[PDB]
Amino acid sequence: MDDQGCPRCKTTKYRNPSLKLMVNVCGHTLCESCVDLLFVRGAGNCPECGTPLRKSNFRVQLFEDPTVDKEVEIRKKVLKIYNKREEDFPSLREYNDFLEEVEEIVFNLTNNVDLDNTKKKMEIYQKENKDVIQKNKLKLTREQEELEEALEVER
Amino acid sequence: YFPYDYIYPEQFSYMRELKRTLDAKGHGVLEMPSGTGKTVSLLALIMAYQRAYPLEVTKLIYCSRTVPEIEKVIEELRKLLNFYEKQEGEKLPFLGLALSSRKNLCIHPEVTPLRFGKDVDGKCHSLTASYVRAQYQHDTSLPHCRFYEEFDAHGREVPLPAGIYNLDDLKALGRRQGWCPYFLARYSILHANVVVYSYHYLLDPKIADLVSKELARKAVVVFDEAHNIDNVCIDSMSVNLTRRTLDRCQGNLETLQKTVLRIKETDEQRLRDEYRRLVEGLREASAARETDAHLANPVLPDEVLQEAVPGSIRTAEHFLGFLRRLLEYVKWRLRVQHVVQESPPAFLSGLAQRVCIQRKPLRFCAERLRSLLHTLEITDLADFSPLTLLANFATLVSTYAKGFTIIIEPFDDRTPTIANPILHFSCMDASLAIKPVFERFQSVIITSGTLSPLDIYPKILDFHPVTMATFTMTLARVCLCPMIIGRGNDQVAISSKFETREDIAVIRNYGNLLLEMSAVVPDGIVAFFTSYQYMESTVASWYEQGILENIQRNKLLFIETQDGAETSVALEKYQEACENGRGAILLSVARGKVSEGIDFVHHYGRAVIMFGVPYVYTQSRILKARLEYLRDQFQIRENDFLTFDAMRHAAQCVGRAIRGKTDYGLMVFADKRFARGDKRGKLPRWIQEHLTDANLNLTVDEGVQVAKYFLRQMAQPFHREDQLGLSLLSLE
Ligand code: SF4
Ligand SMILES: [Zn+2]
Ligand SMILES: [Zn+2]
Repeated sequence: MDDQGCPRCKTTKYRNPSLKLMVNVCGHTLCESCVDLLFVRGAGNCPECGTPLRKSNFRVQLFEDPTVDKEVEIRKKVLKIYNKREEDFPSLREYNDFLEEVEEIVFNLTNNVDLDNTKKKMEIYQKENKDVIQKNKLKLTREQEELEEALEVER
Repeated sequence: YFPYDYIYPEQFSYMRELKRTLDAKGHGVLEMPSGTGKTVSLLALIMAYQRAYPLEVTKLIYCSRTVPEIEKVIEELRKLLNFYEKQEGEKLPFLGLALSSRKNLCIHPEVTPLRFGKDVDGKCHSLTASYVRAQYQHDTSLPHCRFYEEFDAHGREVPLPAGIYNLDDLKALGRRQGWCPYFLARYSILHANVVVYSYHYLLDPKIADLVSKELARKAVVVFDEAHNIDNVCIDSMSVNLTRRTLDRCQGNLETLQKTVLRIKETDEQRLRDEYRRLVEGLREASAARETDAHLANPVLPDEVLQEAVPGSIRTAEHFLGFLRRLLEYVKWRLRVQHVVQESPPAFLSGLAQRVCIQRKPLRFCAERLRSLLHTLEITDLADFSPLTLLANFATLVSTYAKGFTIIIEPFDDRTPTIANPILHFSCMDASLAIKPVFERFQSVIITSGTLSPLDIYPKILDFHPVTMATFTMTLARVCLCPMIIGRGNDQVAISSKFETREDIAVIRNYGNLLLEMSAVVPDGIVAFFTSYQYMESTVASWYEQGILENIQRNKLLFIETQDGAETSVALEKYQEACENGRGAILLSVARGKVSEGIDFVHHYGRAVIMFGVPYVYTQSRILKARLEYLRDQFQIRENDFLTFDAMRHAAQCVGRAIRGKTDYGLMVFADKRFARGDKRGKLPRWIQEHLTDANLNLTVDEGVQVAKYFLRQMAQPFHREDQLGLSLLSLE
């Protein structure tokens, strides 16, 4: 808890056990005390480098979710651009051999590997694909049809 | 022919039932009460079959439910082997394998006398196939497990052992020339004409190996005391987790991190060399003995568990994948234990959204966790046992959460308080643990005496064309004497299904009748109550009025405790007082620990007292989910299921004081609820031979006079009575 450090106030974790902690996008953990203390002094800048914080991209929580910094970054990188790859690959693969590369590339991405610039070129490659969201719309339509069919049986 | 016990007749009825099973080829149900020789007459017909030269493939695996009864089955099967071994002249060989694992294991004095079974067998296997497989030979580390190496020698060789052995026969042979129960057990499973063990090994979709070949329509399985199968098929595959076990699972996980961290580059390359062999290979040599210890086949009603170790590409990469299964589980478990919640899709869909992985690595993570330490193997099961409970819980989710449910009872609800939270994850349809058993073998025959209401039997949803009861023709009916006391038109207060200490009329009636029976029963009295709550309120109420104090004058008091350590020492003091001095009295619970299988007879306890209907607490949410799912299959049977479970435990506490015929036991059902229900889901041989006479609407005063008939007429059968057959089946 107190071993990860604290940006500005530095004196907050020792005052309240049930503290509301928040996260950002670059990969840091700032409590609710550092949110208001930094806004009245500056804005939304990273205490280590330079990450702008304009929109309300903070996830408020009081259950102390970011326990280990290594396991919280791999959960955000997959549900961003790697979650959409769960549909394109099965349309061309044929055996469980390429799925090990997805699980491996996300393990080394946290341990500082130069291969981070390689995956950024694929995101800018094609500009017309969409999908993903179109697949979630069909599941919601079929769910409403089942609820309407179950309501007719009760009637 | 097996000359031993007198002819009723009884083997003529059991002979016809064993002929229709091979023709119909299906599951059969046979009623065998404790008042009829279900061991001498059964084993006399079974060896006639073992000699079936015609019947190409013929097996028997026979089970039982307790470690003494195993030995009982053994000895009885010994003698019927004896006599028509003598009679038929030239003897053909035999084997009956009592296969007792853990508690009957080790001959090394360093290992043996530590009390529990599992942990000490972990020390044994850590020594054998974890230190002496890794440190493959040395001088101190590779411990003197010398007769495993003697098994190596005679497993290269071919001996032929003699016959069916006791449990202690194999330890005495351990000393002489019999080797390890496990490994000789393996070599003797290679060919065994009869293996006797507990049915809990087969009815458990986890470490069950089925101990059979690839044939799915052969062999013969015979169960024993399989009346209480509705809970075994559910409690076996049931898994749970507490905060104490979760705290130890996280503490021992940090030790594994320091093991891989201190590995340089030379030793690290050797770990990745075995990863390629496990993928291209599928018949690893480590699948011969370590599979039985760890989670063998959790998907028993499907196929075997053998994949290409998914979810792992490196050694350190698998640690982070397993660490996310522990850091996220503790965040999802503590947040749902704040309030009550019961929703199967809440834990299945909630875990997939948080942990963004697939259902393939989470399904095989239990087998990969065991194979991870096999490469280093410098560890032992003592540090791996807390990690197994977490991997076992995750296995029941990726392929079993689509038909189960989650019961959350955190704030005072038949569970410990906030100091030790616990979650529940059991089954409903008790058929997943018995369907692979019926499919792997040909025909399975269950033998239960207390299982008489067959109308509720299709609860398992399995066919049973072989249906037959048992009456046992007996001349003198002085064998048993069922009595029902329910006061009637005098006080009508004798039942207490939802009352604690609000009244004193029912408690006073239980003490007045028990005080009078303690002076007329010639031996011990084995009484039973409803639950632990009503039992403590009845004994505490006798201290004020002065009822329990008078009982201490005659017989000695014995009340079942809570801890398992003080329960074993309490039963030994009861058996010593009833045999040496005056027979004492037992004041326990119908579902406690002296009701599973004590086999107490005349010199231990020949009187049975039932204080009310032994019902169950249906208000709890751990049992309501098991009954709510029944409404989807049987709507009108929502109440008959509770009557079956109440009368099954009542007959189980009765069908124990008698075993042969000359035991002469007594049972009392002191409750007014036994009015019309005594002519439906009860023993068929009790209605025509006992319950026919007017003896159901009795009271405390009338119950003593009726009890005097069984205690006085019993003095007449002394020289000779029903002696028919003359050791030749009456030429029938
Ligand atoms: S193998 Fe046989 S001897 Fe060696 S530990 Fe297990 S029991 Fe003790
Ligand atoms: Zn702060
Ligand atoms: Zn930064």
